[PDB]
Amino acid sequence: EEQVVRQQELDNLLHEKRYLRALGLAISLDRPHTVLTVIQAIRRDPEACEKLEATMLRLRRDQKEALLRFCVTWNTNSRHCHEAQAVLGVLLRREAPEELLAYEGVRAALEALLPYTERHFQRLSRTLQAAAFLDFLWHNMK
Amino acid sequence: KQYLRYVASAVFGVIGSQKGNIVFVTLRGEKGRYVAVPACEHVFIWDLRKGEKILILQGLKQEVTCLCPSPDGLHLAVGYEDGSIRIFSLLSGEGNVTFNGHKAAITTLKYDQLGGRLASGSKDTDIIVWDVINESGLYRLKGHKDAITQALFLREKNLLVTSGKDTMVKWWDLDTQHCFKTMVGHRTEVWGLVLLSEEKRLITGASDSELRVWDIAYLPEDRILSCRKAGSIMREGRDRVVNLAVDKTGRILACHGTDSVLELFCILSKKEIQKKMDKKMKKARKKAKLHPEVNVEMSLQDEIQRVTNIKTSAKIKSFDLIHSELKAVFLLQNNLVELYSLNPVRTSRITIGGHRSDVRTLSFSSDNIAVLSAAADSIKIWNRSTLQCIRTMTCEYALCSFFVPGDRQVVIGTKTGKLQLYDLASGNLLETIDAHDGALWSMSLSPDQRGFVTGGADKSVKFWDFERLSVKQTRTLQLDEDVLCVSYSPNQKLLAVSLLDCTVKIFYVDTLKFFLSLYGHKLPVICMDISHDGALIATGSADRNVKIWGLDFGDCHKSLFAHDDSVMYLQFVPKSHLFFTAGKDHKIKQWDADKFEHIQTLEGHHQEIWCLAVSPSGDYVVSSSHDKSLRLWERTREPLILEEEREMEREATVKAAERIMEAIELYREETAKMKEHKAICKNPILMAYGSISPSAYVLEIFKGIKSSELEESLLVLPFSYVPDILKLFNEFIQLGSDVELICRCLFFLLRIHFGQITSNQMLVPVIEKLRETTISKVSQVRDVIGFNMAGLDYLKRECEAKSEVMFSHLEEKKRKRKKREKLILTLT
Amino acid sequence: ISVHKLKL
RNA sequence: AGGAAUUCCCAGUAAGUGCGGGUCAUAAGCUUGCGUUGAUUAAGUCCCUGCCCUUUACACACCGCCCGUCGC
Ligand SMILES: [Mg+2]
Ligand SMILES: [Mg+2]
Repeated sequence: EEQVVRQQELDNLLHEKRYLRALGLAISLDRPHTVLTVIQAIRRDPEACEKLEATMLRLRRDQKEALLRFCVTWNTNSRHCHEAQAVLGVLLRREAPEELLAYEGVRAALEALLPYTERHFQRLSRTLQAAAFLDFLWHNMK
Repeated sequence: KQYLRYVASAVFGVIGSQKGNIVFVTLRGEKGRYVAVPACEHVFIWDLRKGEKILILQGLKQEVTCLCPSPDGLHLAVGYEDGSIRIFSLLSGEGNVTFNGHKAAITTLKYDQLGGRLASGSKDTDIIVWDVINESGLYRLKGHKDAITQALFLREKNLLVTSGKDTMVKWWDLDTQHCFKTMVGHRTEVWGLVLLSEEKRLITGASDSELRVWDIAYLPEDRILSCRKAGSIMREGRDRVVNLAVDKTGRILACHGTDSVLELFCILSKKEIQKKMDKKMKKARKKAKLHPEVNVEMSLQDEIQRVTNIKTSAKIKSFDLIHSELKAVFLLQNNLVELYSLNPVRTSRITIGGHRSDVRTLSFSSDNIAVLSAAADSIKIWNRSTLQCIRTMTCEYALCSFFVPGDRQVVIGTKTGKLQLYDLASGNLLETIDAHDGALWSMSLSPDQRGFVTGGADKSVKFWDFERLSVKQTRTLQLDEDVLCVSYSPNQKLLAVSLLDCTVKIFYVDTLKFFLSLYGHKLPVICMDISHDGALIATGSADRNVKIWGLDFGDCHKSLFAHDDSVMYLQFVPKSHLFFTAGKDHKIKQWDADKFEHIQTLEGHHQEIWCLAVSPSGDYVVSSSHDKSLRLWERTREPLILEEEREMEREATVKAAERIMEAIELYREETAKMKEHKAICKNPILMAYGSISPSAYVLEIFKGIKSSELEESLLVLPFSYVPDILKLFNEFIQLGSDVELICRCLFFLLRIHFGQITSNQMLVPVIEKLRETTISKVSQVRDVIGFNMAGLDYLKRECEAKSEVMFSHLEEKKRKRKKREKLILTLT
Repeated sequence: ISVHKLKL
């Protein structure tokens, strides 16, 4: 009876478009896909985007452990990497490096996070090289 | 060789089906006079005082499962086991609206107060709300995970509450079609649910003795409403709560268990509660003089009181209450409807018109007017045309019975070894004979009007003759096993018996000697019949086959599949070699013994068929089933041709480039319209995708394009739409969503139209905005990934630094190397 | 086996 | 100079012409070799008429879940 009560609350919060509050509960219920859809909905909305890092600090420790291992799977998909990297940015900047070593499964998670990150950085680098074509068109403009 | 069709004429012998619900109806301004009762595939309305059926409402091939009358009273909703919902106009008697959303048996129907909306519940875990006036279905709710027990509307804020066989109660907001609240209090099925006290209290019936109640207050945080456990009231019945119902605008709460007794509860409200509280407070003050929170708590427990409970003859299926004295109508397993009155006395019964149990034996009179049906503890005589019970007799039991050649008397067999005689006019039993030691299974009539033959569980078979009417035994034939059936030849020459071992043995009537034996059935033969000529005998067994044999030499002509289960009864038509058969497969079939062919199938009944009877003229056929009903079939003049009847049984987008321009065209039109709308102040596609900006709508169309088809769709795209898409692309980059797909799309257009874009001076401002946005956004996305690169590398070095500390060193190094070794396929 | 199961 | 319908055909191919043989089967107003002259259009799609398959070797790069019913 506990899950269905918790499940009932989650559906109400999603229906009310309260993604910031709904982020906490879906992590505790161990829903990776539902959280991923929530993160995408937050970034589309302007005001929710800036309050994302503020909310992530309010989470307790075990929610941060579960969310960190969610980022490993999301970073694998090129379509889902951007929000995965956005979450990882809050983890690295806010939280202390010695404390990151205290997480459980961080060693195994760190193995997979690096190789896909190098792929994404190279792909964005080539886009920057192509983006310089805008400058070339501007000088040839009449 | 032409054949004729048999058609089902009428249904009789049923008062009320065991499945369904009994409801009062309002006809001619008398609320309590008429009641509506469900039967097999049909629904009947009765007048209790007169005892006559006012009207019948037609059904179609499916059993009726639940009933609901409309609040106005002109209509009553009918639900079937298929899942179709049909609503009947009571005065006309014909219903012309069909609702077929559900895919399973319909459990319940309920109307709202006005009558504009209808809610349906089925065993499939769905709830559908229908627009009664518009004859359309509004929406479907799919929250529950088991069969639906009860569904009720709320008047005040348009809410629906439902309960199911699963242990949950779910609240629904009809405006948004969303389940906002769920109750998980119970441990078992929630069989009952009623609203009480102007939608301020909730009552549920479960599979336990206690009966719980909640109070509802209108406004994990609660939403819309909140409910608390008010308390519990006890039940005398220790079994499950079959039904909970509350009379309309009444103070009577009725609880019904599996036992026959029906429990009633009375609520105290308004001034009655206040007066009771004042009296209790004065009584407490008097006790204080002789010698509060407790008094208030005492008042809360006594808010609903127990009036005397009504008791019925047998267990109840469904009941209905009406309040002006309380009038309560009931339905039992016996097809018997009763009404009791209490402020208890039984005022009427409609027991006449149907047997109290399964009718096992069925016979016709020598003439065709009279029809005899007998069951456990009852015998009734039916007129074929009028279809009314002529006379009734009590009997010990009924298994076999024939109509004596005299039109006056009747004879039946019993499961006890007894035989009884009655007159139609006298209606009294003549005498009782201990004919057989065991149960008498079969009994046959001789062609000459003297005598009859009996066979039963006792291994002997006995011959009897008629002697005021009395019978005596001439001679008996003793066997090795019991006799399931006896079938006597049309001439006085041959007698046939069927035994427990799978063989039919024929004996000479005159000298009681063996003549033939018929074998080959895996299972014993239940039914037999011999044609009028006497050449053919047909035997049907518990195994599905039926066999035709010639009497002259005992040779089997044919073996037929016939039914899908055990065949129960067989009988030839009188004139020719055509016989009718019945089995547990809900069907009736007729066959041509000469051509070994299946002509017709009769599909009236809904349960296994116990017995069958055919008229001596052969025009009329009557059958009995496990469902408590009797059906009559009549031969018709219309000819039937076989292969036509055999045939009847056999019978029974837009391209990628094209999408883009339409998206752009839709964007242009809306912006002009929304410009005009604001000017006044001082489409369906948009709501189809949910209310979004017209600029946003084009973005998903770009997302919807497959990756392979991206480049040629842009290449095909004309230059007229190029200025607009560049403006729309500028909005997309600034939002920061789906940057890579737009950037890949953007850079492809610039290259292919590089020459043309430069010439046009109107596009100069656009490229200036694009130049600033594109590099600014791409750099930020790269920088975020770049910052993660540095951070992850530092954490990588710290973990490797820890590893060196442990470096037994060889074993640790081996474990580290073994961890980092992957396996790949390689063609050596 | 008994006839009660089969016919009754 | 042969209607309506219908059949066949992509390079030494369609079409015309001559000259031989009768070869252990088939072949007589037929059958098979050999040479000479030698073209028009087409090198691509699933729109109709259909045919054959599929929808669970981790370089880079790309891409990121086919659906429904009845039985056990
Ligand atoms: Mg020609
Ligand atoms: Mg030639």
